[PDB]
Amino acid sequence: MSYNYVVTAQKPTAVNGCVTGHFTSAEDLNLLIAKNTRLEIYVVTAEGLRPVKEVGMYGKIAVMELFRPKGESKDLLFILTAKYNACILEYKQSGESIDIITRAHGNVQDRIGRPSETGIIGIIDPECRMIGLRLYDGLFKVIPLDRDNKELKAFNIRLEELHVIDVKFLYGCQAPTICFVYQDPQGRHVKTYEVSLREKEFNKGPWKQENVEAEASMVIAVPEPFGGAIIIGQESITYHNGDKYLAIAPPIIKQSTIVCHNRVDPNGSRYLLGDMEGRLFMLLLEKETLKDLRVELLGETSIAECLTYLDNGVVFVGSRLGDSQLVKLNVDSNEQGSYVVAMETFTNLGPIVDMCVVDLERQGQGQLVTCSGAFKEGSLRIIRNGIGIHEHASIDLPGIKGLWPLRSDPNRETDDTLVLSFVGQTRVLMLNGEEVEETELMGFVDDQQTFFCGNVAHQQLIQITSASVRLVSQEPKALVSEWKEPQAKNISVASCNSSQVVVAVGRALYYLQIHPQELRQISHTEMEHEVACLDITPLGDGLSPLCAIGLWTDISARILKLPSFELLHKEMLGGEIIPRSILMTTFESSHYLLCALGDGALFYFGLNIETGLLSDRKKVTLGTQPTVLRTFRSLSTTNVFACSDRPTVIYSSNHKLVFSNVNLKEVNYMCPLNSDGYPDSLALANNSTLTIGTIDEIQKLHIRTVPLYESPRKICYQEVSQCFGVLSSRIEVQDTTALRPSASTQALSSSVSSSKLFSPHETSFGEEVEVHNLLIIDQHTFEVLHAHQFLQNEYALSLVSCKLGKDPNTYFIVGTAMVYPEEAEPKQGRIVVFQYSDGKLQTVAEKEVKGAVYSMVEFNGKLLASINSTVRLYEWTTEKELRTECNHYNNIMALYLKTKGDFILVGDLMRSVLLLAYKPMEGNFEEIARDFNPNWMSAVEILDDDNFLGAENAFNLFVCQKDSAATTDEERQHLQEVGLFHLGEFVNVFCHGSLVMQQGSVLFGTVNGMIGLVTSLSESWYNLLLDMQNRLNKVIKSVGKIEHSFWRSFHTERKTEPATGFIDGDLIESFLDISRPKMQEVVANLQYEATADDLIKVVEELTRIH
Amino acid sequence: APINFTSRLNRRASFGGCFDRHLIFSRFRPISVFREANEFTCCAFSARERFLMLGTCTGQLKLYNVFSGQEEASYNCHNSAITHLEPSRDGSLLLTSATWSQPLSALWGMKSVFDMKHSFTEDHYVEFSKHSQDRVIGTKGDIAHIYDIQTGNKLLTLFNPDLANNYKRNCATFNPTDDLVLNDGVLWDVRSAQAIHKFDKFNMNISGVFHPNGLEVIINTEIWDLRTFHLLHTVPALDQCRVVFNHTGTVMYGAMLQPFGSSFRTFNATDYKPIATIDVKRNIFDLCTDTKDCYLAVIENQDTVCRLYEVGRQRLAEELAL
Repeated sequence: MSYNYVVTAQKPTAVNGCVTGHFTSAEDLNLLIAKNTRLEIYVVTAEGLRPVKEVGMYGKIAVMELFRPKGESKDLLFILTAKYNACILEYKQSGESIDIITRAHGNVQDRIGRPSETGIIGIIDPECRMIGLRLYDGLFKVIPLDRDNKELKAFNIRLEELHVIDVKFLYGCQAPTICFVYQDPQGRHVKTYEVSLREKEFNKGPWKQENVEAEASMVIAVPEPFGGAIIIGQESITYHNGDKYLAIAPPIIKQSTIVCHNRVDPNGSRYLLGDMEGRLFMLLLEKETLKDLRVELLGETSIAECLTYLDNGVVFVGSRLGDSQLVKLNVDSNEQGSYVVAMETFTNLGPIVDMCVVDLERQGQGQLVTCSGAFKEGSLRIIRNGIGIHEHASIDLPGIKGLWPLRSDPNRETDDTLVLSFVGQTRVLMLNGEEVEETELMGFVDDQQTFFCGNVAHQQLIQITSASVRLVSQEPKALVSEWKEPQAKNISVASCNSSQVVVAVGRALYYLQIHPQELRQISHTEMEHEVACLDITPLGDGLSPLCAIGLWTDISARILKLPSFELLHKEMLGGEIIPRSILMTTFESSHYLLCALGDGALFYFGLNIETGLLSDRKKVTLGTQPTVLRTFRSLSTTNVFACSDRPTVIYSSNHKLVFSNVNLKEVNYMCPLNSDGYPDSLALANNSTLTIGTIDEIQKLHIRTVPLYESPRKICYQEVSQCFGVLSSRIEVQDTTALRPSASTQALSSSVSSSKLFSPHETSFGEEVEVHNLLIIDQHTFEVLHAHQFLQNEYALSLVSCKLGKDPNTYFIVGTAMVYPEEAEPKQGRIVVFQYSDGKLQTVAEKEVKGAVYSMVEFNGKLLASINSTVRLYEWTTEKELRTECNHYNNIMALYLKTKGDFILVGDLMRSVLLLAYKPMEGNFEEIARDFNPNWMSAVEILDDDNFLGAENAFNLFVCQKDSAATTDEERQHLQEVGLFHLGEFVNVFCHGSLVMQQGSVLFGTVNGMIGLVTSLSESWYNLLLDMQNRLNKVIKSVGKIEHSFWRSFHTERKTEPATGFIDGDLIESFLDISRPKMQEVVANLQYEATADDLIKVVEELTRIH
Repeated sequence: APINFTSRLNRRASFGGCFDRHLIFSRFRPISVFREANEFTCCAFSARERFLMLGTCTGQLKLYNVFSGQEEASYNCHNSAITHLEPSRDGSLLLTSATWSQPLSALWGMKSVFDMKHSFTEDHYVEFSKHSQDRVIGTKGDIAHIYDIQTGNKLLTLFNPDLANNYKRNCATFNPTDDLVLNDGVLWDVRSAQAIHKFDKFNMNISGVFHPNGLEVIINTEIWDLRTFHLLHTVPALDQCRVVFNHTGTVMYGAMLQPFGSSFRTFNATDYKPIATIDVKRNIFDLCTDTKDCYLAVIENQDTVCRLYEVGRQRLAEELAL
């Protein structure tokens, strides 16, 4: 009885692993980047990175290695996913066809055992003999790589050492030898083993095991001629090759831990090293052999998850905690001392820790403000969906039927005159600065409806009406030539170029050239049907040899050559509703053709200007009203504006057309405009008003970054003060001593807490301590207005903006906790009440509590907070203080709280969710129902009064339902889990709303930056889409040959069941991009009886809610 | 891996489980008490865990709703006092074992058709196979008996006096793979029906239990590797303890013997590290856990009663901060 729909709003941004190699061919260099479920393939060049192919898998990438086995034409890819699907991939490319082909695959999950908590480790030996996997504790899984192992059958080896830190295969050994770091109670150690495929066992390692640093974390295998192994710890770096030993402890390392490494030279001569706090290092192995270890600092980058040296001093910085970088390394230090300068920068929303939904620009349409980033990469991210315009002038002019800009002054380059066509007549307007006032003009008639006007060659103007074609002088402003149909018939369709003119009279087309004082009639034709639309836009410089036309009866787009009118290419179109707009433009040096229909449908083709060839027919839908297409240029780039009930801009991103929305109600006509009072603006008219304004950037999503330089935690919006409330945390070193100027130390007004409620803790100076702050930020400029610092060892955990009880004052409310490192669970807390006055920040009230306030929320004028294992309810006094009223005790740790009207949904640490109620008669709570399953909750939201949603650390989603019709009192309180679905992200926040203007809508943000949508469906829709989803998996072949059934199967360490209740929206929306006959293969006799067109009607309406 | 929960939790949203399990499984909260209508020996949860299954000193079997606390049924099973209970994960079968009234153990069809399926006359203790509950193992002194369920007939006996340790509390049991048996400290290849190894006897009265990873054997205080046979670890606190794991395989419950003492304790099954040592301050007779890690059932007397515990919650004394 639960029906839901899950779709991706923003694909994940964070980088999880990246490898470089010769994958597409042995000649060019590739860079591969592994985001959560997507891998991005690139070609490294001098200019930068050139993307070639971008593929989604049914699984998250856990291991990604490139290798060329013997006698193979180019490198092969190996991938293991989280659910233990292995695969080996090859790259085939014939022409424009790019497909990823799978050599071998298979699942290597063991039937019994618990996955290692340290994580999955994947390595390959140099010999290309086997693949080494650490999946479970105490075992070592091996996958032979002989060409006959086309199913990837594995075997295990008992590994007595249990807690393994890192493993590598060594170079230069007479038999495949490993080298790893394990942790005994007697500190941690390093040991070597050989591997035998015949005996399937281990044999003695080449040298004795040895002791290493107690915080040794990384193992690096040095290639020949050197050989041996480098082991990196938190204090020192060592070298290990049998007899040889070198060790250095440079003092620079002690500040921050080393995380990632990389080889520069294939000799192992030079290695890169990155640390937590952004620093970048260089490791050197001095020859004459393997003389020395020496370390030099190179600069500061983004917090590195992976580093890949590409070529010629260019390094890619894979970042999981902030924006990824492409970096150039220079040998001469810059002015300030560094060797590092940033080339480009790549957006990373992850990790999202909180977010809210605020209507900033257009009320009624949502935007997200997310708490993103990490320690030094902390930032606010403002996310808009679609393009808006910014008004500058509004005039009541109902009935406009056309718009044309016009520069009347032949000397100045700016437009100064706007021509408006009405029903059967025409008017003129000049633009003196911002005044818009009526104007007349010699040569132009005002009693006929205008089809076109504008500047033409030879310093002239042209007006094309229903009666004639009028050519006008520039400098004397007089009619110089006029054309009429020979029998004085009316003009039906018009189209004009800077030097060429083509009109239509019913079926007859006329071609005219514009010469000084002359309208030169060149040719003539009679067409098979009535004329509907025309376009002669020159795609080069401008004398177009081509004329595009669409007709009435035989509905069809035709290309004609000028002046021949000789047919070149005809494309039939279905239906009996005529086209009403056609256009030829140029997107990014590729020539396309656009043709809109009367129902709001749009066909678009490709165009060979030399031959007039239309290729790769495609079809989209834009609303319901007939579409009016027109060209405009912005930032020296050409784009197309589509006027309909869904106004849309058409542009090209990476040589594919993209359709971004326009955040308007409806646009009937449009023209560009550049005047001395309205620069680079646009002129827009609905059927009631005439507006002029400027346009945003041309992108589907615009993302504004606000660097805070410290870690944000929560956020909420106080409307009545035009502000944002942000909690943060920066790390200082105990002298407390900060590390770098961040937002909390650069506020306009700063403050500290003067509380004294907490009159035994020793700090080892140099240790790191978090310092928390309340940050308040402007809604428009986003500059830190005030930063309130909290006490020492006090963390800010919960934040609410609301008004309580009867006080019309609106407040900021914070819940904190006293966090001392040697304590296991905080015993002291605090709930503070603030108001942000006109400029200042006033402390109102406090309330001491014996625990951490992990969550709180406004509950019907009352404050509803959670302390460590208690759910409490406060009232707000007439004396402006807090008075507790209720409690709830049955839970381990109350971490997550949400409220409908008078219902309370509570998320616990290990028991999934509780449903509570408030009884006004007793002034207490009543536990209504619970879910018993041990789900490690991470987020929660209330969908409706009977369905509830949350996500746990098992990367999953589930929905619980209240069976209100209760046979018995026991069956009543079972929150029956009726939805189950494996997602693949770690959700940290749910909030209601949508990013689309004009049932249900829930947005969530994850660790990888992924933003998703969850909406509800009905029983008819569910049973249908579920049929498509099985039928698509019959057709869509997944990379790695992985079943979609297995991927989305709900999987925890305790349960593993198929998915029910949800539908994978990313899969349903891929139905549009698939080929045409495969659609007919999907729709084959599916009742629910609609086929192959009624579904395109559905999916396109589904792609519309995000 | 910080110590303080609040710091550790913040690292989860940004970027371990041992410190979390250490917190939860040192906290046990009694909530309800299960008495009998007319003033027990064994305890177990049903398959779907909605009822609690109790054995008495008169041979009876009681069934309580965990939600309400009332008796749903009552059955007579033996003429001796009940010693052990084990339902099938199918929810279709149950195993019983009494003290001295032959037949000592028996297999039962559950409530739908509730009836006696087969008899196990010679065997004190009984236990299902681990992976595929198609076979049943029983203990007669130092002798192991493997039986089929549908036929009820015997498949093979396992004994070798040259290798016996003669433990007091011997209980033969299958590995998670159903291809090994441990009796009296002796590994048996089920298929080949021969002996594999004979572990040295370091105790008087404990036989041993397998670890779910299929890699280890838990004799009283010695962890033996299942193929190397080397001594891998020594856990002192397990001395004389009957060891039960949770359903997920992360935690051990140990129960001090000499039928049991006043305290049980919980361990971290990965590294065998102690978590806590809970003292209920009463004599303990049996215990069992649900598969949901929600409830803990304990039998104990002041007149024997079964008190039910909730996991992860604190006792009032520690909650009052004295």
